[PDB]
Amino acid sequence: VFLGFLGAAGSTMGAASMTLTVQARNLLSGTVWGIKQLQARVLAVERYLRDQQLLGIWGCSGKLICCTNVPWNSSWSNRNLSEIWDNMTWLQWDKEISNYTQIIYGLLEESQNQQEKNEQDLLALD
Amino acid sequence: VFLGFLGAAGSTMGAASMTLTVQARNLLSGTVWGIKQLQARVLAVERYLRDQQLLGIWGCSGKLICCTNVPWNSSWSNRNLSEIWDNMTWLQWDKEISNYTQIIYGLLEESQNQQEKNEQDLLALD
Amino acid sequence: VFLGFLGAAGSTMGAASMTLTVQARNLLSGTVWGIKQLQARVLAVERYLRDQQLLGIWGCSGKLICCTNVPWNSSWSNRNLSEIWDNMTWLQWDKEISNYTQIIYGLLEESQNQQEKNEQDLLALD
Amino acid sequence: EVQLVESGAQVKKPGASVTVSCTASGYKFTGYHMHWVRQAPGRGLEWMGWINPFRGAVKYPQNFRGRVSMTRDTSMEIFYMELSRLTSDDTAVYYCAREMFDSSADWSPWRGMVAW
Amino acid sequence: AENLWVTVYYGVPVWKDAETTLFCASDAKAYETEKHNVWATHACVPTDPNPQEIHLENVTEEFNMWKNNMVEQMHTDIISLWDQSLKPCVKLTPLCVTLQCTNVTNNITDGELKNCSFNMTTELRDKKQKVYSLFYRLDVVQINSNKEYRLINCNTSAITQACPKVSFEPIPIHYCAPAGFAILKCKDKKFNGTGPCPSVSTVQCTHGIKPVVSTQLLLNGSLAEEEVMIRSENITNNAKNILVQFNTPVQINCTRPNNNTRKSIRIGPGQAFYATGDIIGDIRQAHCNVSKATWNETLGKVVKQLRKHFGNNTIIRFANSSGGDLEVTTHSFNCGGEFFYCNTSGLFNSTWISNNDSITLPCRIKQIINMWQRIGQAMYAPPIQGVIRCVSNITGLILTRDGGSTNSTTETFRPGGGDMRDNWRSELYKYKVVKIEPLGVAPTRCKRRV
Amino acid sequence: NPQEIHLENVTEEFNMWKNNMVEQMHTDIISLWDQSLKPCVKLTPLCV
Ligand SMILES: *[C@@H]1O[C@H](CO[C@@H]2O[C@@H](C)[C@@H](O)[C@@H](O)[C@@H]2O)[C@@H](O[C@@H]2O[C@H](CO)[C@@H](O[C@@H]3O[C@H](CO[C@H]4O[C@H](CO)[C@@H](O)[C@H](O)[C@@H]4O[C@@H]4O[C@H](CO)[C@@H](O[C@@H]5O[C@H](CO)[C@H](O)[C@H](O)[C@H]5O)[C@H](O)[C@H]4NC(C)=O)[C@@H](O)[C@H](O[C@H]4O[C@H](CO)[C@@H](O[C@@H]5O[C@H](CO)[C@@H](O[C@@H]6O[C@H](CO)[C@H](O)[C@H](O)[C@H]6O)[C@H](O)[C@H]5NC(C)=O)[C@H](O)[C@@H]4O[C@@H]4O[C@H](CO)[C@@H](O)[C@H](O)[C@H]4NC(C)=O)[C@@H]3O)[C@H](O)[C@H]2NC(C)=O)[C@H](O)[C@H]1NC(C)=O
Ligand SMILES: *[C@@H]1O[C@H](CO)[C@@H](O[C@@H]2O[C@H](CO)[C@@H](O[C@@H]3O[C@H](CO[C@H]4O[C@H](CO)[C@@H](O)[C@H](O[C@H]5O[C@H](CO)[C@@H](O)[C@H](O)[C@@H]5O)[C@@H]4O)[C@@H](O)[C@H](O[C@H]4O[C@H](CO)[C@@H](O)[C@H](O)[C@@H]4O[C@H]4O[C@H](CO)[C@@H](O)[C@H](O)[C@@H]4O)[C@@H]3O)[C@H](O)[C@H]2NC(C)=O)[C@H](O)[C@H]1NC(C)=O
Ligand SMILES: *[C@@H]1O[C@H](CO)[C@@H](O[C@@H]2O[C@H](CO)[C@@H](O[C@@H]3O[C@H](CO[C@H]4O[C@H](CO)[C@@H](O)[C@H](O)[C@@H]4O)[C@@H](O)[C@H](O[C@H]4O[C@H](CO)[C@@H](O)[C@H](O)[C@@H]4O)[C@@H]3O)[C@H](O)[C@H]2NC(C)=O)[C@H](O)[C@H]1NC(C)=O
Ligand SMILES: *[C@@H]1O[C@H](CO)[C@@H](O[C@@H]2O[C@H](CO)[C@@H](O[C@@H]3O[C@H](CO[C@H]4O[C@H](CO)[C@@H](O)[C@H](O)[C@@H]4O)[C@@H](O)[C@H](O[C@H]4O[C@H](CO)[C@@H](O)[C@H](O)[C@@H]4O)[C@@H]3O)[C@H](O)[C@H]2NC(C)=O)[C@H](O)[C@H]1NC(C)=O
Ligand SMILES: *[C@@H]1O[C@H](CO)[C@@H](O[C@@H]2O[C@H](CO)[C@@H](O[C@@H]3O[C@H](CO[C@H]4O[C@H](CO)[C@@H](O)[C@H](O)[C@@H]4O)[C@@H](O)[C@H](O[C@H]4O[C@H](CO)[C@@H](O)[C@H](O)[C@@H]4O)[C@@H]3O)[C@H](O)[C@H]2NC(C)=O)[C@H](O)[C@H]1NC(C)=O
Ligand SMILES: *[C@@H]1O[C@H](CO)[C@@H](O[C@@H]2O[C@H](CO)[C@@H](O)[C@H](O)[C@H]2NC(C)=O)[C@H](O)[C@H]1NC(C)=O
Ligand SMILES: *[C@@H]1O[C@H](CO)[C@@H](O[C@@H]2O[C@H](CO)[C@@H](O)[C@H](O)[C@H]2NC(C)=O)[C@H](O)[C@H]1NC(C)=O
Ligand SMILES: *[C@@H]1O[C@H](CO)[C@@H](O[C@@H]2O[C@H](CO)[C@@H](O)[C@H](O)[C@H]2NC(C)=O)[C@H](O)[C@H]1NC(C)=O
Ligand SMILES: *[C@@H]1O[C@H](CO)[C@@H](O[C@@H]2O[C@H](CO)[C@@H](O)[C@H](O)[C@H]2NC(C)=O)[C@H](O)[C@H]1NC(C)=O
Ligand SMILES: *[C@@H]1O[C@H](CO)[C@@H](O[C@@H]2O[C@H](CO)[C@@H](O)[C@H](O)[C@H]2NC(C)=O)[C@H](O)[C@H]1NC(C)=O
Ligand SMILES: *[C@@H]1O[C@H](CO[C@@H]2O[C@@H](C)[C@@H](O)[C@@H](O)[C@@H]2O)[C@@H](O)[C@H](O)[C@H]1NC(C)=O
Ligand SMILES: *[C@@H]1O[C@H](CO[C@@H]2O[C@@H](C)[C@@H](O)[C@@H](O)[C@@H]2O)[C@@H](O)[C@H](O)[C@H]1NC(C)=O
Ligand SMILES: *[C@@H]1O[C@H](CO[C@@H]2O[C@@H](C)[C@@H](O)[C@@H](O)[C@@H]2O)[C@@H](O)[C@H](O)[C@H]1NC(C)=O
Ligand SMILES: *[C@@H]1O[C@H](CO)[C@@H](O)[C@H](O)[C@H]1NC(C)=O
Repeated sequence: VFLGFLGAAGSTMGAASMTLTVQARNLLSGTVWGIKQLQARVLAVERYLRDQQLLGIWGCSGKLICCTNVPWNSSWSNRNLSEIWDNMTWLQWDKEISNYTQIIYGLLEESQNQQEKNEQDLLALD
Repeated sequence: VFLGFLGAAGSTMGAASMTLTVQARNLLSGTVWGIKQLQARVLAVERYLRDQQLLGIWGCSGKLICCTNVPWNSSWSNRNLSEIWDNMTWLQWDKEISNYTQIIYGLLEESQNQQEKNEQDLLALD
Repeated sequence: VFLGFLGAAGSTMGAASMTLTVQARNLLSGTVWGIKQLQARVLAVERYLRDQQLLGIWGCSGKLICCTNVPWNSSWSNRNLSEIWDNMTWLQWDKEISNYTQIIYGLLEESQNQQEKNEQDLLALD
Repeated sequence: EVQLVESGAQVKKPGASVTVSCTASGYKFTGYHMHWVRQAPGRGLEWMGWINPFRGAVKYPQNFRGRVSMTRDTSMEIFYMELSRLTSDDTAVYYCAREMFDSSADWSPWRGMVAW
Repeated sequence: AENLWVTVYYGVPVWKDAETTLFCASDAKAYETEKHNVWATHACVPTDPNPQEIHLENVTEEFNMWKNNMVEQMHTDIISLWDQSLKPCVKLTPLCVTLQCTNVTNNITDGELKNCSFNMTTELRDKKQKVYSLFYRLDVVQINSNKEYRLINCNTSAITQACPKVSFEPIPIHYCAPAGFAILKCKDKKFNGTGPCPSVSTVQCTHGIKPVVSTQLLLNGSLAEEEVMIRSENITNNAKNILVQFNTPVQINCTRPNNNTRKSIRIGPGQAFYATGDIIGDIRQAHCNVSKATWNETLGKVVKQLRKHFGNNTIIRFANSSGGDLEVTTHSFNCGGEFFYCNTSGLFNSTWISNNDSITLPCRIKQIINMWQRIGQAMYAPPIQGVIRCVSNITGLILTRDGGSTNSTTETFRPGGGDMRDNWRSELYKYKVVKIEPLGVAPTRCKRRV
Repeated sequence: NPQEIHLENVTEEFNMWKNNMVEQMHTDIISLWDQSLKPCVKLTPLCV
């Protein structure tokens, strides 16, 4: 099933994981008044790459999905699994967590790949 | 042996796999009439990154080579392995497959990483 | 401990490996005289991506740290491990190796991923 | 070619003052220092000062200071120089000369005078 | 194990020196100054409410102010930014007209100022306009009955009238570095701008820097720490201008003590020339005052900093400028919109051995301006209404030495300069640009898989 | 094919009176107009 770009917006978050290949696919799209379009298409890569950085500096860089050894503080919208993916869309969901997002990432970048990848060397040096 | 950039063009496709580090290496290269050069070098990254996206949304992102669990429809130039790599250059080869390329990718992006990476979570959740 | 951006510059190189998540994080940062800023922010991605290429064409692409099967010629500043990481900062260190850097990379791109990734297929074809 | 072309020779009474014109050509006028030098008959050379043609900065020796007035007409590309209070000792053949490189260069104006 | 390999490192604290295009910043409050683009700030990016600065420990970087490209990048900016402002304004090429000038109405005791009648054009292409204006003598030159005149520029350079809406007032500008580059702030107190720096910290943006355009005297600028620092690329070379930074500011009070009428003359359609009507009342000449005390106090604080470079016991003398254009021979600055030029002979008329009132400086105002000397193009600054007054912290100096003369007896010094790059160095001495090299390769006992 | 994708269970808050798209366009028509005016004939000699 292909509902098109951003079809699963009003879908519950679980139904929206089927569409990551759709939203991520068209995220890049391959004088005077010519300026108008030019500075525009630049923001697309400035925008796209800042995630690749985040995705990259974390245990991912491998797009779509990727897990992490960072736990979940219940101080960030303590909910049941079904109460989230099954009962919430992403918009409803992303609306809540936007408080601790920056607090979340400081772990994934520093607590994880800054720390976990070095342990890999400490294990791989022998 | 280093034949330079694009040396293995007229080489059979198998001989050309030796040169991926050469063609991929220089693919980026680190008022009025100044405009001329400026919009040019931008297309280089717009061009380069759209592959990183394709390479990324598929099971790759790891450059040069990478395999896939997508099969091969014989409706796409049913040939023998040797009839292709050993007897064809890439130009002769790429000339044929350009029909189903878009049909091929819709699998690698959707049938694979959209589907195979989630199974990874379903296996890694326990 | 978070000493900020580039805090571990005068730190010995071993102390500076704690800060890779810091220096790599802000490496991207999300008419007339408007030109001034515009061409500037473009060089940031032109600069940033040329590493992603190098990082990518080598056995890495996975940011921060990553190992390699390329040995170490003693003709490149034959030193003891402690004489480097413990007694040298990166500036003192990077000052020396800048002679054979280009000679080093020609291995990582060609001797490694150009060669080692194909062996992977030769092993994965059965 | 550049060309330093000076004024005609002059025959003057003591106690007076006298200017010399020296019109430049063939290079960026305003970018190059100009020295003035007299050479008394049979004698050595007496450096009299210099001008920078950008906004007209100058610098004279202690000997020649007070008597020397050195200028340039960026519009017309003419250097002027005036020794004043002329004495019989002030009888000489007066030159203008340009240093090797433009003012942007290091150590200009003390390198060496080329066009004469 | 014991043998060494190679291992890549992304994000190592490693930088190399390089130059690149920077960009500006000038707060968000100066953005509200508007008044139809005052001076510069337009697309100028706002400032970080917390200008975060990161000290760098065991970091020793070699700074140079005299070669710092940041001075040239800025220098070319002020120039080009200025022409953009000049472009939309009124071309005064119809003013290049023979002028019937009479000296100004005073009871003898002599003019500098001319009551010049002349024919002008109107918005109607055939009808013409018998008008008169006042001009300072430096703007006109007579041309050979009463004497006729003409603007001094008319024969060399075209002339345009600065838009009356734009202001020439300086605004603090923070220069900034993009991603992959950053700025280094040399923080040690006594620092001669050349050589390495003990305390090095990084900022992404310089502080607020007001592009003050002034000759001889520096105004409204940065002060030094502890002793007054004296920096010159080379002192043995007397030709190398010497830049001074104060620890203490010197107040100066400058006025145009003349209540000024401004007539707007219609040459249009859309083209309008702002002349000068009468001065209202007493005719006084512009001047600046300086506390003769604190002035002479600062002369001594300096002269004691000089013998550090010349003799334990020696003589030091001050003289006025030897010669040059008006911009160099006198003190150029824009006060209140008018452009002032003040005789500083009374400041540099002193002599110093090993061991209450205020001065006043006669000033001159010009309106036709060719600043940066670029022939072919001159700017006519319109007049400012009423009496002008402004006050500035004197914060630095540009000086030239003398020559061989007598060997070691005594040395003389005079004002000078006139290249606005040196005005920019006064603020960028502690700044320099670098590019990062985050990829690191080093040996270790690690090895990847098979 | 101006492809259009309906969004289901999607409820978005629209405003026309604050929509910046109006200002971006408004400034475009103006500036586009001066570019057209620039190469043409100045009638300042007609002020007669
Ligand atoms: C530079 O600059 C300058 C400056 O200017 C200024 O400034 C500027 C900036 C601006 O602001 C301006 O505006 C100013 O002005 C310039 O110079 C100048 O100046 C001056 C100043 O003041 C000015 O003058 C003014 O003017 C005005 C006008 O007047 C006129 O007009 C009127 C009308 O409006 C009239 O009324 C009058 O009169 C006048 O004139 C006239 O005209 C007519 C016509 O044209 C004529 O007729 C004729 O005639 C003949 C025969 O004769 C024939 O016929 C012919 O055709 C005809 O046409 C007549 O004549 C005439 N008149 C005469 C007289 O003559 C007015 O407003 C004013 O005035 C007023 O005030 C005053 C007071 O303040 C008065 O009185 C006066 O006073 C005095 C003293 O104080 C006097 O003086 C004297 O004189 C004698 C002789 O005479 C001697 O010298 C002595 O020593 C002296 O001291 C005078 O004179 C008187 N005046 C007369 C006029 O008279 C007057 O008046 C008035 O008032 C009133 O009056 C009445 C009677 O009349 C009475 O009753 C009442 O009360 C009263 N009121 C009050 C409130 O006061 C005045 O004058 C002028 O304009 C000017 N100019 C110009 C051009 O602009 C210059 O220019 C420059 N430069 C260059 C180069 O750029
Ligand atoms: C070294 O630095 C010092 C300090 O930084 C500088 O000293 C400055 O000197 C300049 C002149 O060189 C002075 O500028 C003029 O000052 C006028 C006084 O304004 C104050 O009073 C009025 C009335 O009480 C208030 O409205 C003003 O408030 C404004 O500013 C504050 C911020 O301080 C804002 O919060 C407000 O919103 C206002 O914007 C001040 O308190 C002032 O009139 C004048 O500005 C007029 O003139 C210019 C052209 O000359 C016009 O572009 C502008 O629009 C203004 O025109 C209005 O006013 C005039 C009357 O003045 C009328 O004719 C017009 O119709 C119109 O209404 C100008 O700013 C300045 O005060 C002084 N101080 C500072 C802090 O800058 C030195 O110059 C400097 N040296 C060098 C070499 O740079
Ligand atoms: C703006 O521009 C105007 C026009 O250029 C200038 O005014 C003219 O100036 C000239 C020069 O003086 C005047 O010429 C003089 O004209 C007299 C004859 O004029 C008669 O006819 C005219 C019409 O053509 C009438 O308006 C006038 O009433 C007269 O009936 C002569 O008398 C003059 O020559 C004799 O006198 C002078 C001294 O005044 C002597 O030097 C001469 O040798 C000779 O003996 C003279 O030629 C002219 O009349 C003016 N007006 C016009 C053309 O209307 C303005 O000065 C100028 N203003 C500026 C530049 O500020
Ligand atoms: C302006 O900037 C210049 C440099 O840019 C500085 O000038 C230096 O000044 C000193 C003193 O005048 C000079 O040093 C002397 O030079 C002699 C030979 O010079 C040769 O060798 C040097 C290498 O040292 C080369 O750079 C140069 O090109 C020449 O080939 C040496 O013999 C001297 O050493 C001995 O003499 C002096 C006293 O004579 C003693 O103090 C020393 O201890 C020692 O016994 C001496 O080094 C130097 O050459 C100049 N450098 C250059 C490059 O020209 C100015 O100092 C600077 N001005 C200020 C105010 O800082
Ligand atoms: C920058 O600043 C300097 C210094 O302030 C100025 O230099 C001055 O220049 C003027 C102009 O020449 C000099 O003024 C001269 O002063 C004499 C004073 O007259 C009376 O005053 C004293 C006492 O008060 C009495 O002893 C004296 O007898 C008088 O009663 C006048 O004598 C001079 O004018 C007369 O002489 C000259 C010939 O020399 C004649 O041509 C004149 O017509 C007139 O008869 C004269 O005015 C002043 O002395 C200078 N001072 C200094 C220190 O140099 C610069 O001018 C100034 N520059 C700029 C660009 O602003
Ligand atoms: C929008 O929400 C509705 C209601 O939750 C979803 O419709 C349900 O779909 C499931 C699965 O097919 C059915 O079992 C329910 O009976 C449906 N209920 C109703 C009321 O429609 C619908 O699928 C959602 N669609 C999107 C795109 O979010
Ligand atoms: C171009 O094609 C020719 C012919 O197929 C190749 O030359 C052959 O190379 C092999 C391997 O060295 C030899 O065994 C054959 O004898 C050669 N034959 C001929 C006719 O040359 C050649 O290598 C190809 N080169 C490229 C760059 O494609
Ligand atoms: C700068 O160098 C100094 C000296 O090597 C470092 O200070 C040492 O730190 C260690 C670890 O805390 C102590 O055991 C030593 O006693 C310290 N010695 C001195 C002389 O300070 C310092 O940590 C370094 N800092 C950076 C940022 O490089
Ligand atoms: C400025 O001061 C610095 C030190 O702060 C001086 O740098 C010295 O320069 C010489 C070369 O002439 C080097 O060999 C020395 O090692 C430097 N000293 C230090 C402590 O770094 C520099 O000479 C001074 N320059 C001026 C013009 O005063
Ligand atoms: C320049 O003017 C300023 C203010 O216009 C003067 O400072 C004031 O001086 C008066 C006496 O004239 C004192 O009563 C005030 O307290 C001072 N105010 C400030 C804020 O300093 C200054 O003295 C003048 N300087 C000169 C050299 O005339
Ligand atoms: C984990 O959460 C802790 C508790 O946060 C506090 O309590 C919750 C319920 C909210 O009210 C929140 O605003 C309070 O601050 C934090 O103290 C702790 O830092 C958190 N840890 C991380 C890594 O975020
Ligand atoms: C696989 O191929 C099937 C057959 O394609 C049809 O037959 C071949 C020989 C060609 O003539 C071709 O044009 C015909 O459409 C397709 O029906 C089927 O969709 C293909 N599957 C995929 C995933 O591409
Ligand atoms: C490894 O090093 C070999 C020796 O290099 C030579 O000797 C050293 C000590 C230096 O003086 C160096 O400049 C000399 O060239 C090289 O011959 C050999 O190519 C190197 N191998 C690689 C892969 O770099
Ligand atoms: C100048 O300053 C000195 C201090 O160095 C002071 O003793 C002297 O009285 C001052 N002289 C004048 C004329 O202001």
